[PDB]
Amino acid sequence: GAAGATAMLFPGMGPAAFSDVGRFMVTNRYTRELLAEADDTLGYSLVDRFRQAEGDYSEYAQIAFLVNCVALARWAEQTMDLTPRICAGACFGEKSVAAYSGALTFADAVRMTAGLARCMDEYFRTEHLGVVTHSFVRAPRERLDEILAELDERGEWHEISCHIDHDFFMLTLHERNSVWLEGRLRSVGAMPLYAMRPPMHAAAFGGLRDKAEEEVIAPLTFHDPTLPVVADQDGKVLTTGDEVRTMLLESFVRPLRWPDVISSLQDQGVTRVCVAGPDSLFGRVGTTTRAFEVIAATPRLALQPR
Amino acid sequence: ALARRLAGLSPAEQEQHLVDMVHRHTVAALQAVAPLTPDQVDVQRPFLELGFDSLAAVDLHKRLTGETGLELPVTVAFDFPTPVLVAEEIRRIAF
Ligand SMILES: *CC(=O)NCCNC(=O)CCNC(=O)[C@H](O)C(C)(C)COP(*)(=O)O
Ligand SMILES: [Mg+2]
Repeated sequence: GAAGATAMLFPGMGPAAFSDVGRFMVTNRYTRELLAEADDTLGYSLVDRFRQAEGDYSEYAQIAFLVNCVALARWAEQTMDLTPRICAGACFGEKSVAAYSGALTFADAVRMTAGLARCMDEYFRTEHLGVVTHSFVRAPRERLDEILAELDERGEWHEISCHIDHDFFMLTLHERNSVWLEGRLRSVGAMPLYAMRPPMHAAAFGGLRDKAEEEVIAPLTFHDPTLPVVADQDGKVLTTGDEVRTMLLESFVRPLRWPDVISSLQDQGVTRVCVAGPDSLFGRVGTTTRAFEVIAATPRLALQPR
Repeated sequence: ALARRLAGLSPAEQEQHLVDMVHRHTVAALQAVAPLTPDQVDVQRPFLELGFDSLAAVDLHKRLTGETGLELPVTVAFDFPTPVLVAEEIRRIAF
């Protein structure tokens, strides 16, 4: 609980609808503080272009997610007198820790988060059509390997895109397997959760990584972060603007290993974590809750009167 | 093992006992989500209404699989959406 260092964690982007965060984005002062910096950087009204946007993972939904997580990261610090000794981000979380850790100016982070959002939009129009990430829980490592074996035997391209907990994985493959897979997951007595499409959080995009480096990450300018940053790929502790740059590019070809992040934060003497942003996984799942005293800085918690 | 401790009690005392246990783990599972929730909870109100998410549902299912030592479906909290109905279902299994 209080018997060690506090960490500041940034969650992966869930399906965020203006509906869920709207009132908070215009109420909360930290959001308004950043939204103005962001509107300046972009030359449009992010809230207005988010509000009237389509989908779950829009270009503007992505920017907004960064604003909210970072704002909530600050909000949490001031209101609850937190002083993090180390920070970490999962997938999109990387974009949030970038800004927070100081590794990038907040305007650079916005430029980046925008640039990547647009590179992916344009990517998934032609590449990985019909590919799908399947989230599922109560699938112990022994029982997954039985299913992965059948895919090996069927010769069906597949990738464990995120390791979340011992019995909790995201599996990316072609949709021609979706019904098949859910069938087998229920057989072993696991529970399917969600089918992402296009598979944004997958890590099999060598093509994208190269084009992202040219058009988005290269023109940017990365300072050493003001505190250590743990990497979703391997759990390595970064301390240099360059290592951060890599962390972001690596996420196109290197899957999330959440256990390794926890294992690593534990090694760094952490007992308390503040999951800053609309989360329902990285704050809630066992891997985190077994190891740390969680503080979900949700937009719901920010609007709670006292 | 469960049937042991049940036999000897009225059908209604078995209701009471099971509903009491499914409550104990429902508040426990509900503490992980927001520790702000009280130590007791209205056992007739559906789980999602009380503030379960997908991960609490699976958390309850472990605790109940744990104590009862029974074959409960992972989705037990979804298929039987109120503590009372989970206790209802648990009895039916045990006998
Ligand atoms: C970094 C990264 O991989 N981020 C994406 C991780 N999330 C997903 O792929 C979406 C998965 N979402 C789910 O599995 C469920 O919808 C939740 C978030 C676990 C909640 O389930 P239930 O409470 O509705
Ligand atoms: Mg990564």
